[PDB]
Amino acid sequence: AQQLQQQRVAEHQAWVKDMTTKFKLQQAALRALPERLRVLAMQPDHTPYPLNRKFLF
Amino acid sequence: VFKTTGGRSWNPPSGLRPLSPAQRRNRTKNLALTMKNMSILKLAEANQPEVPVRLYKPLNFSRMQWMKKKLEETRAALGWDMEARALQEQARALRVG
Amino acid sequence: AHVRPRSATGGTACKWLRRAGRVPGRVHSLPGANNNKLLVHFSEGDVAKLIRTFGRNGCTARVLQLNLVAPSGTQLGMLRVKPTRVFVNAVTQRVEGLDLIYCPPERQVLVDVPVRLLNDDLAPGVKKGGWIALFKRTVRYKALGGAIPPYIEVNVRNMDLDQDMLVRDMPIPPGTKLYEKDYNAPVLRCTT
Amino acid sequence: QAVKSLFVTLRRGFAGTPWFHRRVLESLGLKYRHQCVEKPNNSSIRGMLSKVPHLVVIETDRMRY
Amino acid sequence: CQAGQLSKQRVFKREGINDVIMPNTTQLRYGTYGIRAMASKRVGAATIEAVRRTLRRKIKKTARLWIRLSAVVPVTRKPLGIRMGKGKGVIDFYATPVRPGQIIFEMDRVPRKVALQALTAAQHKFPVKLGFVEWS
RNA sequence: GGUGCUCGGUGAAACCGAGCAUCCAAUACUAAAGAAACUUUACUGGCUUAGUACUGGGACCCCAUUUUUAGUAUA
Ligand SMILES: [Mg+2]
Ligand SMILES: [Mg+2]
Repeated sequence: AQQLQQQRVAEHQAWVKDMTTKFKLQQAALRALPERLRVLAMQPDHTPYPLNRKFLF
Repeated sequence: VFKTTGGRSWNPPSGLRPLSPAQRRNRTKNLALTMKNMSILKLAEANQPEVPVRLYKPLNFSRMQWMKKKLEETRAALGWDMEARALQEQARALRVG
Repeated sequence: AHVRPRSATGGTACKWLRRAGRVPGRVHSLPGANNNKLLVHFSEGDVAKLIRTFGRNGCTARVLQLNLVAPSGTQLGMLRVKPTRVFVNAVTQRVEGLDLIYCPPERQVLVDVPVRLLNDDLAPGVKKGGWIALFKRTVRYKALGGAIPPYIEVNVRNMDLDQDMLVRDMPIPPGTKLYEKDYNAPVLRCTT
Repeated sequence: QAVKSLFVTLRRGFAGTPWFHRRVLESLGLKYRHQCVEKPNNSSIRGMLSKVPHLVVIETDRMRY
Repeated sequence: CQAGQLSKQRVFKREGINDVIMPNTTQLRYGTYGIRAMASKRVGAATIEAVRRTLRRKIKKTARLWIRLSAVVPVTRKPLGIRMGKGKGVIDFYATPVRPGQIIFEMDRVPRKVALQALTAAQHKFPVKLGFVEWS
């Protein structure tokens, strides 16, 4: 049961460390660049997904 | 006071009769005495000596009569050897005198 | 503003001060370290002059020069002070207190500035019908000690019915922050 | 100039006086009009005297001397 | 001028004598020219409507009338032949408590001379004294 | 070395192994709540012809000192 908690704790913690490092990079990315580049970078909408992306079979 | 109606003449038909200068002179005298009283109280508070004065008071009449009654009922309730015992130390006190 | 230090008062020194022809007050600012407030007493002529030429509920938009006078090392003293909450009476409308705040040229004091309404005669909305209401008269906001604004002149040349002047847009002097900026409340409305 | 004692004299009477002022006057030791007693100068006596300043005439021992 | 509520409730005290001299409901909050009382007097609804029409007669349609008092206090008056006792009487009329420092009629930019003119007719029909207060 | 959010571990406890916020090791504004101080005045005790006969105590709110937060910014 120690191993059973270790698998999920290690996997979820490695994944959330990856997401937080990606969040750090995307936070620090948009600062060496003028305001119009911010305006493209800070557009909070997304195109609908094309549904042709078949998952793990 | 402060009544105009009600059939009982506590005042004239006019509801009062205001203060004559004699009444105002009397109230001024009484207020001056009160002001000097509280000014003297402030001065005595500000000039009180450390370790304040205790005055000699006698026993009140109730303690006095009670303790004379108590002492007279000691005199009837003494043992047979007691006045000789008192007389021995009375002599011994004035041998050292 | 001739004043005296007023060493120890409660409510009986104040009745005797008012009979003597004086109006009490204080200055509170923490000028030196704690507040070290100074009690003072003015005259009804001085206090009537401030509440007549500057008006009650206004008058806090100026820094008057206080004069600390002895009744020399005793007859000297001049402080830069700002009015805060003059205490009027509600029956005879006489003034019973001042409660000033010391205002040196650098300060972050809160000031309640009035509204003067520049162009009432000319507006399309006022001439279609009626008049304009002033709900938020005397809008208050932060200021600096050396640059307290005596007047705020809202521009009313172009307002109509259902066209309202909000608190968010007001003439803002440099270094003079608006105290309440997150609110959107109607200072003016052309109500007919 | 230290106030060692006080001299307290009734100038008013007992009739018409409320019972709590009357009890303070009893505990000061005053029974009759124009009667002067010598009281010490401590906070107990001064509290009793400040409860009834309009009924008595207080004076310092130096003043009375 | 009537108690706009669901219950015909009853009251105990009919008085308002207390002074608010310091900054305590003493400045104008809705208008710019105000009419205030100077002594405490409980006043009835009929007087309030009569003074309101009496000063409204001297007011134009570009002048708002901010009334400050609403008659919501029931007053119980017994009939003529009823002997003293046997419970509390029926509610007869509605009244208001007036305090010495309360502004009861405050006006907008109708001219101060006309506002003073309206105050004279208001004070003629009102039981207690009235005074003039302005925004200043 | 500190508190929590819970995965479990026994003894029912509480702590242990993790892993983020500051406690330390920030400044700069804003909206909340509290703390102590205080001008004025209501309000009151005594006295009272009902307060140009007085006198003791003394708020609330605002302004100003400051603490627990939260939110928005900085390299
Ligand atoms: Mg008093
Ligand atoms: Mg008597």
